[PDB]
Parts: sequence; structure tokens; C-alpha cells
Amino acid sequence: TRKESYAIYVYKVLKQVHPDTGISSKAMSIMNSFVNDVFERIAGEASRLAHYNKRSTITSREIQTAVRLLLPGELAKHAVSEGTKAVTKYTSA
Amino acid sequence: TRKESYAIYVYKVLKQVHPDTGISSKAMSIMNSFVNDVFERIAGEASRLAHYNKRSTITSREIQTAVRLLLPGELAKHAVSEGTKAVTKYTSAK
Amino acid sequence: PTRFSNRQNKTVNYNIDYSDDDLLDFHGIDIVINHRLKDLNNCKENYEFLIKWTDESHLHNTWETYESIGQVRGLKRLDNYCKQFIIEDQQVRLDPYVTAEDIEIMDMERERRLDEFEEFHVPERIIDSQRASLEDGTSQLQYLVKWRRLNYDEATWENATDIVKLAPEQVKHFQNRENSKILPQYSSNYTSQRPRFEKLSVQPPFIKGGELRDFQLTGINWMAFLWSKGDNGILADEMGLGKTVQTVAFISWLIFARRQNGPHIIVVPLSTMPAWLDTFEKWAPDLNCICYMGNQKSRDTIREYEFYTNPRAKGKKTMKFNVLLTTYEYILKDRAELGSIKWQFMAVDEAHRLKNAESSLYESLNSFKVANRMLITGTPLQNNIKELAALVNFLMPGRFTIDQEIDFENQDEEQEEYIHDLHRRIQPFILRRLKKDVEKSLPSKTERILRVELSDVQTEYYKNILTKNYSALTAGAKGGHFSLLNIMNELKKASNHPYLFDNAEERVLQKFGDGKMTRENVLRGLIMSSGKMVLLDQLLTRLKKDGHRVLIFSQMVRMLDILGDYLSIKGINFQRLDGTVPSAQRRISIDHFNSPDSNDFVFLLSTRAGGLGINLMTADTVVIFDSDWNPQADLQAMARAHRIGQKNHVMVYRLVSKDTVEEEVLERARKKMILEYAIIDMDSIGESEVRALYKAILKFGNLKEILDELIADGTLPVKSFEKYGETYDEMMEAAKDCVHEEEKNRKVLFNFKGVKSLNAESLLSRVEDLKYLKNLINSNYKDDPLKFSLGNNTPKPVQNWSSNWTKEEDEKLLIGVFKYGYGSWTQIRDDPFLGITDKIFLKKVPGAIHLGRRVDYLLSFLRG
Amino acid sequence: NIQGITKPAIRRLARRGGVKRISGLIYEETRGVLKVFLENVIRDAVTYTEHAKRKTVTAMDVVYALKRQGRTLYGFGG
Amino acid sequence: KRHRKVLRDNIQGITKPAIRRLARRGGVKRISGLIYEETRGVLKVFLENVIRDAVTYTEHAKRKTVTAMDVVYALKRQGRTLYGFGG
Amino acid sequence: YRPGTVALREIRRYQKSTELLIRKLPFQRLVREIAQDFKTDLRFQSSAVMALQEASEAYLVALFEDTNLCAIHAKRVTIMPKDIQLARRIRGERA
Amino acid sequence: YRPGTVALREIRRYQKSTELLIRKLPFQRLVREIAQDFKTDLRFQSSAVMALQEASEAYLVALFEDTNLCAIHAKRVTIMPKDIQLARRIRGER
Amino acid sequence: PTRFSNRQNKTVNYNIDYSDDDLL
Amino acid sequence: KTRSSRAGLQFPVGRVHRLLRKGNYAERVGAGAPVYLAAVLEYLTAEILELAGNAARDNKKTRIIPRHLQLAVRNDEELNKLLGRVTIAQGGVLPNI
Amino acid sequence: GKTRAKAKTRSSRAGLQFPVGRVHRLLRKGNYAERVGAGAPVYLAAVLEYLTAEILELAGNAARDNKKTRIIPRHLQLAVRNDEELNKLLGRVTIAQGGVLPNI
DNA sequence: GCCGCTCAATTGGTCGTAGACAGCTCTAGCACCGCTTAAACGCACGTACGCGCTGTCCCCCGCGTTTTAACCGCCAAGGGGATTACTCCCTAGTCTCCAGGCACGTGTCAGATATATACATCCTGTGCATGTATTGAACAGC
DNA sequence: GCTGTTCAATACATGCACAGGATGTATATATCTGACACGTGCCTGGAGACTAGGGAGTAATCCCCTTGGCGGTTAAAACGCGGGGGACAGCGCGTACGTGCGTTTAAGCGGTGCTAGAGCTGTCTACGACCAATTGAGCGGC
Ligand SMILES: Nc1ncnc2c1ncn2[C@@H]1O[C@H](COP(=O)(O)OP(=O)(O)O)[C@@H](O)[C@H]1O
Ligand code: BEF
Ligand SMILES: [Mg+2]
Repeated sequence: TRKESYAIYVYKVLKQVHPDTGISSKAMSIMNSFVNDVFERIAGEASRLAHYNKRSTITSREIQTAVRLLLPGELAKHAVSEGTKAVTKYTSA
Repeated sequence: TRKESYAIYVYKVLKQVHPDTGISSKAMSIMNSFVNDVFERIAGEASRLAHYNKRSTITSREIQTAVRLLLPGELAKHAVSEGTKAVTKYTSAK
Repeated sequence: PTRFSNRQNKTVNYNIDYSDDDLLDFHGIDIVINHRLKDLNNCKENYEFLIKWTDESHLHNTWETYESIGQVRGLKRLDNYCKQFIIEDQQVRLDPYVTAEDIEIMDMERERRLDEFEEFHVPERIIDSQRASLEDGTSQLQYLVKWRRLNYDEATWENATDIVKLAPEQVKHFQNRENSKILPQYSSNYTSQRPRFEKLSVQPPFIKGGELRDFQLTGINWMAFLWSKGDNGILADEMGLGKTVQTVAFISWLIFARRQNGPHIIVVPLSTMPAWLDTFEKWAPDLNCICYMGNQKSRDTIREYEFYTNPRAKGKKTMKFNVLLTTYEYILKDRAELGSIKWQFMAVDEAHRLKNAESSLYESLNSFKVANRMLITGTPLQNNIKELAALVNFLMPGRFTIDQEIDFENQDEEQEEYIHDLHRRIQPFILRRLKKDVEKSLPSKTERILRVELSDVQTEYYKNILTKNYSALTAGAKGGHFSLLNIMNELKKASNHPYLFDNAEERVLQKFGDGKMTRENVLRGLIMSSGKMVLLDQLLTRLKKDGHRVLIFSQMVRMLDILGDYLSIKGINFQRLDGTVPSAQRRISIDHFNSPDSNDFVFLLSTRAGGLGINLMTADTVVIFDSDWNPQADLQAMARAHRIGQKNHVMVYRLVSKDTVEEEVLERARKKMILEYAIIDMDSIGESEVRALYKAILKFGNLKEILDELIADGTLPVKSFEKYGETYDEMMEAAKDCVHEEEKNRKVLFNFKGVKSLNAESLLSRVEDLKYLKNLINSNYKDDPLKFSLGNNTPKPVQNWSSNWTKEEDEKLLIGVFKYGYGSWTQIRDDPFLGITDKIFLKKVPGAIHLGRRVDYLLSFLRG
Repeated sequence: NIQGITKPAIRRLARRGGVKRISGLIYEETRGVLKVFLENVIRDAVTYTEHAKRKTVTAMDVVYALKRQGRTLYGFGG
Repeated sequence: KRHRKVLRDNIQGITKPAIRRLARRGGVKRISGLIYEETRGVLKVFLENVIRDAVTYTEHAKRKTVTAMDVVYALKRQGRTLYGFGG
Repeated sequence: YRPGTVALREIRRYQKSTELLIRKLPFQRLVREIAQDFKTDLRFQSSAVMALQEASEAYLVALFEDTNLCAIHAKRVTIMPKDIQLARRIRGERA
Repeated sequence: YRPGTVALREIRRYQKSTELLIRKLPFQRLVREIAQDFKTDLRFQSSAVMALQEASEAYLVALFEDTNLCAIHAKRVTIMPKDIQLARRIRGER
Repeated sequence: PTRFSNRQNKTVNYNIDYSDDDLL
Repeated sequence: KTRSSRAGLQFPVGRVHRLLRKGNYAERVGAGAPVYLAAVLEYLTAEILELAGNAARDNKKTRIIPRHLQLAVRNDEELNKLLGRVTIAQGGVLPNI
Repeated sequence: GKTRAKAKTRSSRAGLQFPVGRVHRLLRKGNYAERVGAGAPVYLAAVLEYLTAEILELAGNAARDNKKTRIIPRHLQLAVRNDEELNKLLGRVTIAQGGVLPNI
């Protein structure tokens, strides 16, 4: 069989935060599960926000509010800052 | 907003079990919430059942297993019997 | 770093390490061996017990009793022994159901237990020697002894003056091992090219134990030929043709003839470790052969004492031993310890275990830095071609790579081409001979396969299994939930015997007229509940009347439980060997069954643990109670009877349940069988050499006869014997001339080859004295030097020496000089046959120079 | 303010819970626990209200905030 | 012997010292001798009501092998999300 | 009436009825204040405040049940703050 | 070490470590016994059994932590069955 | 009584009415 | 003539099918799915109203009210397990009796 | 704050390491809604990258101070459970081969 | 409660894709044996912890009075939410082409470990010096 | 004249110093091992471009609901006191748990061997969507 994973992007971010350290395959599968879980949480809540407003589309506003619902405290406002920055770069680029 | 409700059907079901009794509007709204909640929970489980199997369609098979996951004990056994009976009588009609 | 968090977390310490320092060799009873006359209070009053102490060997066993013991650690072990004794005595004396033969068995058990402990006080080898300083300020020579049938844990320091009286030969062997002429550091180094080989016409004289057969000489010749070319190969001789003897003889030849002494490893199946080691002890007794086995402490002790010369040295440590025998388990457990050694030769017995190239054994052994490899197996079993390819790849890494993995079909033109090419291409490296060709003195084997009808209990079980009748099967388990995840296994179980199922015996004893105590009817059920048991009893009764003795193999240990119970209820004497039986007990069981007075009629054997390498030629009949999916395992079992040591016709019976899965297993085995058939400077002398030769001459006198030994043992560097003869004669002549010049100037220090300060008079006097000593000892007592005596000749007394010294001490000291030469005071004091060992010291009066001058005085007096 | 949740109201709530006796310190505990609960629900309710661009918090987005807490409430719609 | 073996019971395979170790990791200083059979009951109830859901997922897929994914899904239904087995 | 019975009498009275037990206007003021800290000038649909009161009181009643079990476990009858802190910690609300 | 410390030594050791504390084979046999009530002759992928062991050990450890808090609330130090029952009831695990 | 459920329920008494004569 | 009456259901199979589409629970919804789901909803509604009707009779009331729904749900072990995380507005508690 | 966006890959245009193409495919294939705006997968990939960087930073700190060069599940558990907000996010998650926090 | 109107459901036909069915192949799952070692179990004994009992003091509950706030009714005004309509922009769908990621092999670079060589120190042996004992010769006495 | 004792000369025995040889230690050099980089090939998914339709965004209007104020009445809440009950602390005793020790059992890892089930591929047929038109039921007001 074949399967596909965030592992290479986890390695990239790791080398951005700790360039000398490695990560075990088990820990990498933990990180892959964590990314999949958080993705499904944010997407499922954005889906509920869309349905509650009779909207047909998921936009940045849905993702932003789902992030403000799902993430606690400072982790939310920092994630929202990273998202709005990335969307600004993507739009102006 | 022509809000959808189950009230007239809850009444029709009520009159099959206790035709002498009535039902308060508040208790009717609680029954309406109950029906919506159970519908959404079964449909959600059938959805992720379909996704787990990489199927695109929700069938009676998915609803049946979503009921067996969601409902406890004998309440499941009787709900599954009622569902398969209704699907059989439907399939043997026009 | 490039990303940084901007969350205002406080710092955290994640270190999980901690210490618990905030929370901060005795004379116990080890074992109770036996008891004799002087409830538990009757035990205290009546009885006296033979105690084995902790930290002491079985030589120090003492009779004791409770008041003599007092309070000490291990007393609970004496309580438990008394309790067991009480239960034994109640069954023997009281129990009115005890039978006469049960009384005989309970008396025999006393012999069976005591016959073990009677070995443990006999030395098996001396490991090492020390001098222990006493509180008396004197010191005692001690020997670290390993006892017979004991590991290297519970090896114990013992008084050398006692051990020499107890076990002289083992001390002589230890002294020989210390004086070894064949120590791995003196190994020859044919690194470029090995010397050519001429066929041996007769076995070399160093092969001690007996006579090799002509086919065994041929095998050794083939092994030596391949080694000379540098080629690895397989000993594939049919099972029981002396592949062990051929391997020991080849390693012996390699050491003595080539002088490739060096660490050789032999990795062996556990059940055969004794037979390998007993072969070395017979056929090559001069080899320092070590067996590496036992618990962590035992083999750690082996590594510490046995492995190294100077174990405390800290660089390029070198090895004391010629051969290491090891079980496959320890090549995995001690992979790092053994893999660090520069092994010169590796032999693998029952090599076919390597057939899975992915196995951890294969990876481990293949990582060892061995210079040459050798496989031994009577069944290079081509159960598939990839499994043979794994063996060949193990012999030939990166050479003769079998990458044509395709399995042979029954018929193709490409199949016949590839099989024929493979056959001729492998043939250079596999040597195989067969008993009927080799040794017509073998009596024939023959095999009969017996079809057997299922019993009705079996028939209903087999039906319920096929129909997956879970309810009826659960009733057959009395509510134990049956399962059929491996239907094949359950069908084979039902085909052998229903008592393999949880309550099939209960379901027949529920015919309660058969039930409970009913000796006759419990056996009646146990036999009649399966066809194989009925036929087996008919066979076993015939064989018992004829007087045959039978090995019974099974692929199920619970079937051996059923057979063992059946035989015990019939009162038949039998032995049992399966992989749960520990090494010592299986060693005893094999020795006993092969004992010529042995009463045992049956040997119950597991086909895996008991099918490999055991010697059971004193049986003549084999029953394969169920057949394996691999035919070669059954042939290996049949070979366990059909040894070269056989002396009667061997009869093999297979029992096949007819109309069952067993015959499908037979047909798949036969198809694999037919597939396997289808595949089947020297003159240059430096200053150091002159100085060493001079010291050797002053030690040994005339070296020119011993010189081979002095070169072999590292006394002298490797150089031509003629050049040492020349330089010896030149040095003696120069000494004579310099003494003559000294005499002419008087009417002796000289230089030789640029060596300074050589004394001529010391050479001539020491040569004269040792020549006289050698001729005197050889002339009086060539055969038995310890009987030598000086007669009436009495020299001047010792000059106030602090030790009793007499004509006896002079005699023994001269024997020491005869054995070890002058100046060897360490060996002379250490050799316990001389008795001096206490007398001689390093401020003490009998110093090295004092004893040397005493020896020179004695030799002058006896010359005078 | 929180002090409007009176001592006897907390008594009545404890009585429905079957409390036979109640220490005088329980009132400020109960007020704290209530304030924390209301804060957690109103945060999510107001988040739904503000995402909808409304200025009125509605029974439906309170019901959604409770469904987020795993405390689904029947009888207010939904 | 053939017949002397005692099967114990499979729930008794969760030994007293295993429960002791679990309680130690939970920081328990001292432990009453009745806790073992209570702990075995609690474990059996948990493991039953997880395995029932896992088998329900396996049977809806018409598989015969229970897989680490439908265990992970059965646990996710309980709100006991497990990281490290996929999903 | 027997001495000290009235507490059990109250237990009967309040368990039998379904009334809301907090005064409505004080709870509305509390909700207004807390919302005002999140977002100024919010408005509340009155059914929203009723739903929020019903959920709040059902939560407090169930918490007092768990607290009373913690008090009984201590061989004690008076509920103490540490009983609430235990119930909330076990039920996972120490957040 | 001082008397009575070994309880603390064990706590320190087992809280440091991470291995699974139940023996693997006994647990696998228990899992198969339990499963066979729901469908006979199921096979198990080995990682499924490891996932069940990881989940059940994490559950038992957290339950013992809550039980210990209940025992400390009694002002005992021995945990008692009623502590497990009280923890599970307040959890709503019934 | 047109529709019934086959559930093997136990019997239950739902009457909440109560008295305090045991408190008197 | 309705789809519900061919199944014999009181609940609207057409409504359920429309909701299964509107919610985008999957790309496709089979023809049997809404009949089965409507039947299960009808069964659970009947069992709830049965027990609430009993509770109303035992309290000598002609209308079923939230108190009776709460009593009916909480006294049944299975409905109480289905609705364990659910709060019923204007429900009381079960009295200790 | 700025990026050259020279590469075609949409992540590089956003300045993200995480795969915006995947996040868009998964949002679209997951039936979360009828329609998926082009900004949604950028915002979501950015949030996923932020959270994974935050965890890996704390796990690397825990590995460093435990003096090991590789992050292992022990360190992921130590990082999550020592951080109040990651612990509140993952308060219902079990990490395989994670331990407990040692009492200290 | 009944009648009228509007909106959603039902009916029919067509088209395309998903699911069902069949076959094939390979991996992983099941059972059992071998071998070793550590863990688990049985048993005894001693001390610490749990539980019962008692006493005392403080806090809570019952009762009465007084005071404050909530609830109910009513009125008024404005804001916000909901609905309707139109228009523009965004996203889905399709097609085509490019790039990235998987995948493996090979070579080179980097880092660590082992081996070789040299120098220093310690141990042992030999030679020389000094002291003491032994041997030989002479002198004295019987 | 012979014998015993004393004196003198020589040889042996011991201690110390020096020389020589071996062992240990440190540094330099080279080899070994592992990982990364680069090249090549293949396959698949993303990116880019174009088109059309629908959804969202914007604007306007209308109506309902929420907010704020006022007034009166009644019940609830708050304050205060006294007495009794319950909580907490201290003490004693007995049992249960825990620690040590010996012995047995079973787990863990490695191997053996087969088979079933999972996964993938290909083809065909039926079912579900989409679109249009018609019919019947549900909501709303009289
Ligand atoms: N040269 C020999 N002389 C006498 N007996 C021999 C000789 N070679 C082998 N044997 C007998 O064969 C037995 C060993 O069997 P062996 O051939 O070593 O098994 P295999 O070679 O199949 O592993 C020994 O007990 C020994 O008596
Ligand atoms: F092959 Be032999 F019998 F060991
Ligand atoms: Mg052999």
C-alpha cells in the first residue's frame, strides 16, 4: 500500500526551530496524528459555522472563528496573527 | 421563515400510543429538539462511517450501523428491527 | 534558529532525572543434600542433615542438626526439606494404597538424587591460581576449581595442596595449559597465500582418540584442500557419519599442521554441547576448549578468567583459548562480546537453521569478522531454493550469488537447464556421502507407514471441527469458548487424540463406571479413545515381548504428556526429552538411556529438541507418532536411531490417521522431498634476538633439541633453526676462547654481535651443570622422575633459613629445575607436586638469588 | 453583579442537590464556579454572535455554545 | 501430567503486581487488598465497551480482522483520542 | 415536627418542583456584566438569558450532588469548599 | 534505604518510566476473550492490541490518580474500593 | 393502544406526590 | 400515495431525504437511507411519548409536560444513557424518595 | 512580512512551509461545505504550521534539557503537559509511549 | 375547524459514475515449540494505619423582625434583523503541462576510533663493597 | 714432641647502586563508518488558464423586539441571637498490608510453517442525480 503524511513539513519546521535535533519515527507519527486531529477539528467547526449561517462556502472568516473557538488563550490570538499574515502575503504576492 | 417542525408528526405518533393525552407546547419543543439531535447524531456517524470506507454514498447499511453505534442495548435491537421492517415494506411497494 | 515563539510562557525545567539518595558473603545454608538418623519436632530430635554451605563447595559439606545449626540464613530451606521428607515418609510408610513397585521407585529416587550430588565434589578443570594472604601473614596457593556438572558460577577457590591430592590429572592439565605451546598469539600468518596441500594417506599422529575411517580421512582431506584455496564449504554427509569427529579432526589438523592456532568458534545446538565437548576431550585433548554457556554470572566468569592472557591489559588484548563452543542463544545474547574477537575459523552445526537469511542468528553470525566459515548439516534441506541460496550466500558473500530465485516447476525446459546448471555449479563446495555407500557395516533401516482408523470420539470431534459446530465444541469444552482460527491445528489435534481437548477425557469418564480411581478403566479410556493409541499399544506389547527398545517422536508436547501418563500407568520405565527439559537433566537422561544396564524401554522425544544430533543408537525402533510438514525433520529423527554406532536392524513406523489431514501433510512433505531429490628474513638476527638467546641458554642450557618448543612458545622469535644452531655454536666457541684468553692473561665478560657484558663462565658452567642434571635424571628415572633420590649424599645445611629444608627439599628443587630450568622460581614454587610451595618467598631469607646459589652449590656437590 | 446570586438561592440549589448541611464558605466557592461557567459559555456565544455580524445574542447561539461544551440543552429550539 | 493443569482465568492474567505498578504510576502510597478485583472489573467494563465499537466498525467494513484504525475510531467515539497509531 | 427535620422538608420541596431557583433579574445582570467584558453594547434575546439560566442551574445542581457525595465520603454531613474542589477536579473542571 | 521508603522509590521509578506495565500476552488473551462475545473468530492486527493496551493503561493510571485524591480526601492513605467507586461516579463513568 | 413497544422494561411508579406525616 | 405511507411511517421520509441532502453528509444518499432513518426516529419518538404518557397518568395529568419527559427519560436506564449529557428545560430532578 | 513568491508552489507565495495544495484538496474532498474559498487553505495551513512549530519548540527544549538529541514521545508529553494551553487543547488526548508528569 | 393557496414532494426519463463482483497475489496473522531469566505466587511475621470512642468548642440552623428588591403591568421609541432585488465577482470544472517527491545508487566529506610510536618510570638483575665467619698455621705449655 | 689455642688471612654473604628491559601513557595519523548530496527517472498532483453560473454582497424598507422608565405590592432577603449538634482532635487497639524469602511458572524473543484475508485491478450494470412537470398536503386566516 501507499500513504502520505506531513512528515517532511514537520522536519522542515523542526529544522526551523531546532536545526540540530532530530525526531523519532514514533514522535513523527504523534505529530502526524496531531496535525490530522487539529485539521479535522477546525474544518468541522468551520463547517458548522457555515451551516448555521446558511452559507455555502468556507472562507478565511470561518477558519478564523473556528480557530478562536478551538484554541485556548494566547495560542488562539497568535494563530490568528499567523493566519492573517499568511493570507496577506498570499494576496499581495 | 417557514420553520420546519415535527410537531404534527409527534402528535400523530402520540395519538397512536396515548390518544387520551395531549402534549404541552414546551414539551413539544423538547420533542422537536430531541428528534433533531438524534437525527444529526445518526447522520454524522453515518457520514464518518462512509468516509472511513472511502464510499461516496450513505445507504441503509450506514444508517443501520450508526444506530448500532449510537443506541444502547435493546433500544438498538428494536430500532434496527423497525428500520429494516420499514425498508422492506417500502421496497415491496411502488 | 529561525522561528521563535512569542507566547509569554514562563521557563520550564523538563529534566526528569532524579536521585533517591535523600532516601538513604555469609555462612548460610545453600542446599540440604541428605538426612540420616542422629513430625517436625521428630525431625529435630531424630535426624541429622547433610548441609551444603553458601560460599563453599561440596567438599565442605557437613553433617549438622538444628542445635548445631542454631540460627542462620537458609534455615527455611531445612524446614522445607523436612516437610518434603515427612510427606515422602507418610506416602512410603502410612499409605495403604502404596504398591511394591511404587516403594521400589521411591527407594530408587534416593539413588537418582544422590547420584547427581556425588558428581559435584569432583573437579572438572582448574581455571586459575592465586596466592591468598592469610591473617597469619603467610600465604596459601589456591586453585579456582570448576566442579563437574556445574557452571562457572559456583566455581570456588580451593587449597591447591588439597586439590592436587584430590585430582592430580586436572592439575597436570592446568599446568600444560599454562605452558601451552599453541597459544593464539603465536599463530602463523599466511595472509598472502597459504601453503599447498598434499593428501594425507593416514591420520596425523596428533589425532589421539582413535582411528578415523577412510571416508573421514577423505573428508578431512577435502576440508584442508578447500581451506588451502581459501574456500568455504559444507559438510553434508548423511546424518550420523561422524561429521563431529571430522570437524574436531580438521580443527586439530589446522592447529598442529598449519599452526593456525587462534580463536575458533563452533556454534552448536544446545542438546549436543556435551557430545561436542566429549569429542574434543577424546580426539584432541591438547586443545584448550572452552564451553560458553550458563547464566550471566557464569559466562561473565568465563570471559574474566578464561578468555584473556592478562585480562587487565588495556590494548589489543589477546586470547588464551583455542576453541569456543557456544549455543545459538548466546551468539545472540553475547553478540557484542563475541563479535569483538578476531575469530580465525567458524563452524556451524546443524547449519540449516541459517536457511532464513532474515533471521537474527544469520545477521549476528554474518557480522562476525571470521576469516573462514564452515557449515555442517546432514540435511541441506532445499525446502525451497531460496533457503539453499541463503546458505550459499552465507558461505559466499558477494561471490557465487544465487539471484535466479525462481522456483523449479515440475516440468520446463528452462527448469531442466537451470536445475542442471545449479547442480554442477554448487558441486565444488558441497561434500556429501551416504551411509549405504560409505559404511556397509550399517544394518539397514526400513520404514512402514501405518494407516489408522479414527475412533468414534475422534470422528465426532473431527466432524464438529469441519462443521464449525461451536455449540457442540463448547459442550465438549464444558463452556470453554472454542475457537477455529487455525482449523488445521485443531484437526491435527483431533487426529492424534481427543484428550488434547479441554474436557474430552471428562466426557468419557462421565461414564462413571470408568471414572475416578478405576485404574483399569482410566487406562481403558486413555487407550481406546484413539486409534493411534490402540495400535501403539499393540506394537509396544509386541516390541516389549521381543525385547526391542523404542524412540517415540511427536510434534506436540501434550501428546508426550499423554504418552508419558499411559506408560506410567502401565508401569513402563521411560525417559523423556523435550525443549522444556533443562540441559543437565537431558544430559543425564541420554547418558542413562545409553547405559548398557539401563532398564528404560521407551524414549519420548520432541522432534525439534530431540530430533537433532542426539545419539541413541542403543534403540532400534522409531515411532513417528505424527509427521511434520518438513520431511527432513522426520529423517533427522529416524537418524537419531540410525547412528554409525548402530548394531541392529532399525525399524521405523509412521502412524497415519486415514481419511484425515495427516495424509495431505504426508503428500506435501513428499512433494518437497522429491524437489530436494531433484536438486540432489629467517636468517636475520638482531640484538634483541642475541640477548634472548643468551638468556634462554642461561635458563635451559643446551637449547638445540628443545629449540622447536622454544620457538613455538615464544621464548625465541621465529627464525631458521639452523641460524640458531650456528649462533649457539659461535657463542659457545667465543665463550671458550674468551675464557682461554682470561686464563692466559692470568698466567669473564665479552661482547658478541655487539651485545655487551656477556659472561662466558656462566654459559659453560650452566651448560655443564644442566647436561649433568639431564643425564642423571634420565639415566636414573626417565619414566618417573618423582622417584629420584640422592641417596646418602648430604650437602651442607641451610644457612639459618626460616623454613624446614632437607635432602627432600633439595631433591624436589632439583626436579623443579629439571622441569622448568634455572631461575624459574615462580614455576618451581607454584608447582604443587614439589611441596616447597609454602617454603619459598620473594626481606625473606630464601630469596631468588639464595635458591639459585643453593642450586649451583647442590649441582657442584653432586658433580663432586 | 455576582453578589446578586444570594445565600438562600445557593441554599435552594443545594437542597435540590440533596445537601443536608452547608458550610458558610460554600457561597463564595459557588459564586466563583458559577462565574467561571458563565464566562466559558458567554465567550463562545458572543463569538458566534459576532461571526454572524449580529449585535444580538440569541438563544440559538447560546444553545450552540452549550453544544460546544458538551452540555446540549433541549427546549429552546435546536 | 496430562490432567493437572489449572487454567486460572484470563482476567486473572492482570496480576496483582501489574495493578500495583499502575497504582504506583498513579502515585498511590498504599493499597487495600480489595482494590485488585475492583480494578479488574473496571478494566473489563472499559475494554468491553471499547471492543464492542471496534468490532462494529470491523463488521460494517465486512472485514474479519480488527485493525488499529477501528480501535482508534472506537476510542474517538468515547472521547479518548489516541495519538501514535494513525488516524 | 421532629427537631431539625425542616432541612429534609426543604429537600423534598425543592426536589419535587421544577422552578428556577435563582432570581431572574440578578442572573440577567450577571450575564450582562460578563458579556460586557467580552463585547460592549451587546443585546440579549430574552430566551437566550432563560436558556443560559437553565443550563447554569442544572450545572450547579449536578455539582452539588457530586459535592454531597464527596462530603458523605469524608464521613461528614456538612459540605465544605474542598468537597467542591474535589468534585470539580475529578470531573475534569480544574481548568 | 530507610524503612518504608520503597513505596516512594517505586512511585519515582514508575513515574519516570514509560513502558507498558501489564504483561502483553495476558492482556492479548483477555482482549480476545472479550472480543469473542461480540463476534466469533475475529483476527486482531497486532497494533490493534497495542492500541488497546496503551488506551487501557492510560485509563487505569488516570483512574488511580483520581482514586488517590479521593483517599486523601477521606484523610486515609490506603486507597479503598469505595474510592474507585466514588471517582468513577463523579466522573460519570457509570 | 394502537402502538406498543416490546421493550422488557421493569415497572415504574412516576407519582411525585408526597407527604410529611413521617416528619410530623 | 406518500413515500412515508408506502413504508408505513408517520414521519416524513421526504423531509428526511431533503435534510440528508441539505446537510451534505455525503456525495450521495441512497433511496433506503431516509426510510430507515425516519423509521428509527419514529420508534424513538413513540418510546419517549409512551413513557411520558405513563408518567402523566401516574401524576393524574391530561397533558404531558417537561416534568413527565424528564421523569420518563431518567427512570429508564437506556433513554437515560442516550440522553445522559442532555439537559431538559423545565425538568426537575428525580426525587430521592 | 514580504516574500518573493518566485516558486509556483502556493505555500511559497504564502511564505508557508506547510502544503497549501494538500489543505485545499482535503478541505474540498472532505465534504465540509459545498464550496471552499481560496483563502481558507492558506489560513488553515498557516495555523497548522504555527501549532506544530510551537509543539516542536517545547519538545526540543525538553529533549535538550534531558540531554538527548532526538525528540521522542516522552518529550512531546512533557512539552504538552507542562504547557497550560497545550494541555487544555490536548486534555482528552492520549500520547502513545508518553508517561505521566513525575511528581516533584 | 375548515377552506384556499403556495411550495415541496413525487413522477418520469436520461446519463454517467460508483459500486458490486470476480480473480489474483502477497503479507501478515495464528498456533506451537525452544530456551532463558525474571517475575509472580505462597507463606510468615511485625508494625503502622484505620477505625471506634470520647470530649469540647465553634459554627450552623431555626426563628423573628425589618428592610429592600423583584416582579408584574404598562408605555414608548429606536435599532436591528429580516426580506427582497439586482449585479458583479469568485469558484468550480476542464484541460494541459511542469515540477516535486519518491526512489536508489555512488562518492565524498566529516567525525570518531583505533593503532602506532616515543618517552618516562618502575622493577629486576648484576656487580661491587663491606662485614663476619671460617680455616690454616704458629706459638706456648705439659 | 705433641696438642690446644690464638691469631691472621681469605672466602662467603648481604646490601646498595646502577644499568637494562618492560610496561604504561600520550599524541599523531590513518582508516573506518555513516550521512548527505547529486544525478536520473518516473509518476502524480498541483498550477495555470479559461468559461459560465450562482452565491454573496450591497442597498432599501418594514416590523418586531428589546431596552428603559415608572409605580405598587408582596414576598424574599438580610440581620441578629441562642442553643445544640457536628466537626475536629486525641487516644487506644487490632487487623491488614507490606516486606522478606524461597520456589515455581510463564512471558518474551526467536523460529517454523501455512493459510486466509486484505488489497488491488478490471469490467459491467444499476442507481442516483438532475431536470421538468404535475399533484397533493400543510400552513394561514376567517
Ligand atoms: N572415527 C570414529 N570412530 C568411532 N566412532 C565414531 C567415529 N566417528 C563417529 N563415531 C560415532 O558416532 C557418534 C557421533 O555421531 P556424529 O557422526 O558425530 O553425528 P553427526 O556427524 O551426524 O552430527 C559418536 O557417538 C561416535 O561413537
Ligand atoms: F546429523 Be547427525 F545425526 F547429527
Ligand atoms: Mg551435527
